[PDB]
Amino acid sequence: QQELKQRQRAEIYALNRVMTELEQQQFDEFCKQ
Amino acid sequence: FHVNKSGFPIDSHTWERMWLHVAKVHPRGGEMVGAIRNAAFLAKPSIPQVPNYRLSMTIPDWLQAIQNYMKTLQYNHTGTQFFEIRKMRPLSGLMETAKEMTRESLPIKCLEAVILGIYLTNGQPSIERFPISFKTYFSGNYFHHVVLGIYCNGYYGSLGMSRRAELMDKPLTFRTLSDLVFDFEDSYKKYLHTVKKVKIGLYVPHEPHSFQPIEWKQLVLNVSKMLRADIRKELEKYARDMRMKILKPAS
Repeated sequence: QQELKQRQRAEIYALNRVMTELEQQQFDEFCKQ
Repeated sequence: FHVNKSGFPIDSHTWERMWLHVAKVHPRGGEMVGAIRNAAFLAKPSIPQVPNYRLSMTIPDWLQAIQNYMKTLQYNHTGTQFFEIRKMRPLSGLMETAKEMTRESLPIKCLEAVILGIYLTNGQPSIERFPISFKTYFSGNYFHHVVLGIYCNGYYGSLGMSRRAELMDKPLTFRTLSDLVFDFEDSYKKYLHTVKKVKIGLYVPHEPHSFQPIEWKQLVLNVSKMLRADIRKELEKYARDMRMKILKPAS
């Protein structure tokens, strides 16, 4: 179903943004240590 | 980590697993997952248009469009790889998966990006494509990464996708295969990775045989055990054979 695909895609991209910011933050904190 | 084998829409088993992995990884996991799942007002992400070569384009501008499309898909930081890539599958089967990536338009990791890059450059005979694989060591673990080396008008470059901006696309300004590889080695240094193995494949044919796969490992160098002049000697010999000789695949 197309509507489910679109819903999943929207959540995937919200989640990817969150995980990308997390990886950037963790990278910076590791450089500080 | 997790690889989607259920197609699209992603099935409950794969979907729930995805959310459980990120809730664990993320420090505020449960509230993070809860804020996204069944959130009523999520943004609908744009669908980037698939790039296409026209005579009005320089090939650097075309390659940049291809790389920008991949960057717009974004590097997949979710822990769940959305497109299964069987490395030894025939190219024709891999190109159907590449096309599926353009239709579903989701984030991708390094190997998906290599397959996608082969697909988006198949039309153009002045581009030669060949995988470049790295096995690296950091903090007691091994890591595997691959990019798509490209050869055009005497210069070397690359397309790809990585967590790190210095470990994917390289412009077409490398005079030798060695300069390109050494640039990746120097870029890995910035992240405290030592390169254990560099693996160079064969040219990916623009018109493959019916069951022809990608050759991933035509040349394998244990670079951490070699002095740089020996690495350069082996790379330039091999790159010279690529540019002339028809080599027999080693896999």
